[PDB]
Amino acid sequence: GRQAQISNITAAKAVADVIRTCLGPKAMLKMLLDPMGGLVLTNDGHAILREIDVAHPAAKSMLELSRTQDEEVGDGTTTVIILAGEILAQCAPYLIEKNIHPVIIIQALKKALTDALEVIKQVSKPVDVENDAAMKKLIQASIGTKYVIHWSEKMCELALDAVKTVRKDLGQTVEGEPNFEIDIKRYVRVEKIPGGDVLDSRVLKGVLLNKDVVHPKMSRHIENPRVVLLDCPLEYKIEEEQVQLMCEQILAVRPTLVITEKGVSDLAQHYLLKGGCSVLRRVKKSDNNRIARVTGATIVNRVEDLKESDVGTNCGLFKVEMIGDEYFSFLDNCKEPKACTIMLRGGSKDILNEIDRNLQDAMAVARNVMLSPSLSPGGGATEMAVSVKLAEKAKQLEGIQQWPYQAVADAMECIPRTLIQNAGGDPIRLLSQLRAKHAQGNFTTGIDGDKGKIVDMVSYGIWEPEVIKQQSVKTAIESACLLLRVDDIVSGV
Amino acid sequence: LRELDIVHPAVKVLVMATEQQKIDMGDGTNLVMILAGELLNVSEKLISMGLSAVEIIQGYNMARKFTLKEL
Amino acid sequence: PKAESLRRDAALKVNVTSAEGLQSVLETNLGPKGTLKMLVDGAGNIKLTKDGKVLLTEMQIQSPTAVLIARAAAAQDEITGDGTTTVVCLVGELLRQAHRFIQEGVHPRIITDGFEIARKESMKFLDEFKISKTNLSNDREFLLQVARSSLLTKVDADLTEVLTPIVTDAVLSVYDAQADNLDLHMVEIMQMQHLSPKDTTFIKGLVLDHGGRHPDMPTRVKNAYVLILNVSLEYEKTEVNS
Amino acid sequence: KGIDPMSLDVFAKHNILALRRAKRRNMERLQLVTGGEAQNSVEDLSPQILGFSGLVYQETIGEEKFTYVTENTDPKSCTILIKGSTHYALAQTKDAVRDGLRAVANVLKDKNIIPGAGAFYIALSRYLRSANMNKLGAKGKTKTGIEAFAEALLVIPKTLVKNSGFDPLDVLAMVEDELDDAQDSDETRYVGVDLNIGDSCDPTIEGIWDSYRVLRNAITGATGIASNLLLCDELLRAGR
Amino acid sequence: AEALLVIPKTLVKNSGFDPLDVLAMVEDELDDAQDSDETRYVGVDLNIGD
Repeated sequence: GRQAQISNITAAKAVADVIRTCLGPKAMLKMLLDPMGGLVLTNDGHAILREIDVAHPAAKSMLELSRTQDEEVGDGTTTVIILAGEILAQCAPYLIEKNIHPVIIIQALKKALTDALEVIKQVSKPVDVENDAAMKKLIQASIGTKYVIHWSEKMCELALDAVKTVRKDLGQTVEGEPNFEIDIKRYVRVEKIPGGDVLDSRVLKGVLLNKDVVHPKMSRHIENPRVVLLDCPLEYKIEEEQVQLMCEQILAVRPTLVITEKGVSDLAQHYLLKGGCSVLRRVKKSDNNRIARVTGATIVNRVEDLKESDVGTNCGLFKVEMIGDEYFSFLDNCKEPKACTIMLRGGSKDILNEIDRNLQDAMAVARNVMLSPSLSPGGGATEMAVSVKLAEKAKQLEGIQQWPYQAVADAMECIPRTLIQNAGGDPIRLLSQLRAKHAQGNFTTGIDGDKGKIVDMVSYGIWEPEVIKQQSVKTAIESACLLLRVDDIVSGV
Repeated sequence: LRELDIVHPAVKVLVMATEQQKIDMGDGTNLVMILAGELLNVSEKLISMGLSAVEIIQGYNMARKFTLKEL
Repeated sequence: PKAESLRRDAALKVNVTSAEGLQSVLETNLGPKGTLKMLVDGAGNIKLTKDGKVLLTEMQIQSPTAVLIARAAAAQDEITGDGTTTVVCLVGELLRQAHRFIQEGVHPRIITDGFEIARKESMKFLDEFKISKTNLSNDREFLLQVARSSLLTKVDADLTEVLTPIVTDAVLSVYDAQADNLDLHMVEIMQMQHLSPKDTTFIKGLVLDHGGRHPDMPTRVKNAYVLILNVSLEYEKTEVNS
Repeated sequence: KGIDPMSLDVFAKHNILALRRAKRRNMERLQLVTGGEAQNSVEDLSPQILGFSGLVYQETIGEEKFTYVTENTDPKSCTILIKGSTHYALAQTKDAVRDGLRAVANVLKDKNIIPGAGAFYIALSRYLRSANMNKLGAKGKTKTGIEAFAEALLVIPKTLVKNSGFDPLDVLAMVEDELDDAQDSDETRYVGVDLNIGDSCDPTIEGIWDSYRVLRNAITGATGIASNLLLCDELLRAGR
Repeated sequence: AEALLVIPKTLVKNSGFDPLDVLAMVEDELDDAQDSDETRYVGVDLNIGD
């Protein structure tokens, strides 16, 4: 009956009850009491939600939707739940007392979501994606209040070089146009390298391997080594000739470098020693796909089927010089092989482990500006500016959907009210004056976190990309409507 | 005291002080336990009177040095 | 229905009271004139100490409030190595004055922001108030008064006069005066329950547990040569009993 | 290693002190104190291997016996012998010695020293109160919470006199009266609480001093701990 | 002295305005009036809040 619809709103309010004060850079710290006697003092919103034990089944749905948004973007996780949670609060008397059909409310949120995205596109401002100084104040949102605040000047050069290298316009109307066509997963994958310095860290383009030379006496300088990839290693599949026969098939082109995926026996090391080629074993399978793209040697299973089309061109240096008490290998060159490898150097492993997660979240926000070449005002300015446009479009609808459409404007003002509750001022006094400043102020009036007095954002210059604001309101409607789709809950296998 | 099971640890302090008399000098164990028990009775009136136990402990250190010099 | 956004500042009011309960435990335990409390949990071993870190590790506290205070004593001991009780007294008392401002409407973030402003301003007065001490070796007379500060706290002040020359001469003897560094692990600690604590003395060398027992050994040997001998001077037998 | 009964009569005629059952960790430090290198074979023994030591005498106790390597020219080592009658006397003394070594350790590392007995807390609480009132450069609402921080620093001098039964308000007014005369003159005079007499005292003459590194991290450390306690609005019970 | 400041805080509390902001504006205004060498009386306005 109607009891299950009430429990859906109550479960959504209980999940958002914890993150009420967790929204914004001023979010405070929470204490989670574990049954084993442990506590978690971290203020991270999405990190606490995974340890929260919930009863009502709709609470688990909010955890799965927050996990998906956490992987795509680093921030805005608690923004979606609070925005979607306040919609059910304003629509609670409309669904019960007013006896409004739930699909009408769901259909009204679908039409309001389309009008909300149009307002976001109007309030957006153009931004230069090629400006290196403009990206400093943007990515800084994921930089400041962290250990990387001192090296932030050097961290900006590491993120911009990785995104601009793997992006391809390829604009046309034939097959469809990806904007900059960025791939974070395969190309931007970062491998931590111990030792070195953070200031001298540079962006390498190629494949890097930490394995050393497997032979005691070998030339440490090779002019142009040619990468040769193979699947089956060198070993017994006569036993001495079988290993030599597999080597003669590779030596047909007389390569100066040999790279083996698996280990290499000592019998094959003596045959390849006279050929003037280095032997490299212990190569992972996942990295074999990236080596073929930075080299061009065709991956072949059987050695006898190895093609002669392989080339060792675009190889920067063979230098094996020891760095950090470990022999490295640098394949980086002066050209872009449709990929890059970010080498993070530092003074310890604990520093590199913190820069790892921080750099991945910094580049995720960096792509957010690259995908959508527009910025939206932060600090509750975007959430309040949309609510102003909702009151004007509500008068021209002239239908039954007008009542649930006006309830959206009340939920849009909860995000800027959240920052005021953490500011310490009067929420009613500030929201009344802030709403009137957007009409004649061209939505340039935001909220200052440090001070707490309402001021314009033209001075401080606080801006956030549009794709975060678009995915925040798009997921919130999908999360709020999904909770209204289930009107009954049953138990049992 | 070795055959008796002491529960409250406050009594164990007097039992451990009694064993010190038996190990070294071997005599006077009755003088140590009885005298230490009376010092708490005369100090009960000082605590109830409002005198802090800090000056009570400091007073015994001054009275102990005056007694050892007269022996 | 019933859109509320209810009135908070429940909870912590009890945690502030829970902080006052833990504060009173370490309140009388601070200072040389304080009281010495006995804490024995399950080990049947009587132990009396005023150290704030030791008191918290010997008790199992289910209240989550004292858990963070317990972690503060571990950070000060591994770095500063002192002031374990003083920090606890400052955290509990600060919550008392900050709790009265809760009913007034003072926001807790500004309370935290007001502490960072006072902390930065305290560093300016801290640089002028501090006094630099010279590295000269004539400060041994001045080190006697400094060493008594930590000693008078944990004892009845009668033992401090005995341990005053021991603690002072312990650091200067092992460590010659240079840049170098200091290591407290090189100083051995021997525990003996026989003699009284008033008769203790300082040991410049090293002491061992099991010594040789022979009736004709001399009592005192002056200017003796020490020679390490690794060979067995006792008869040996086959691995199998024979 | 052990000693056979045959060598007992041999070492007695030459008055050679013999030892057995030596700790392995203790013998590693004997090379630094004595100077002699460990000799694995007597056939390779050299006359320069013999070290130098002072008077060596063994205490006579039925249960155990001790050996004193003490009185050396350059021992470069020390040993703190803890004695006590009871079990709790050994734990209390061990805690007082380890607390004293770490307090003196900060004197050689850090050349800065601060006087104790509440001299720093009273002077800091009075300075921070009159500093913001003259400048007025922070905020009107922020200075409300700053007053709570200044009043929280005066609990230490009030706690020292509370255990002894002294009036914390009486000793507080006596210190403030002496600080008013020091602000008029251009000289520098430190005031502190004397627990024995009950009046004020000069911490330089009395000799009460506290480490700089300990007190520097005490204010900053207690700031973050006391702040995080007020940042949690709701106790979160989950996981089961 | 602190017991006499509850009356201006009680009047503003019923109006809804923050009693902490009105307390700071009055104390800051009285300090500037002494240095200006004049006599200006200050009071709590419940409607506006200043």
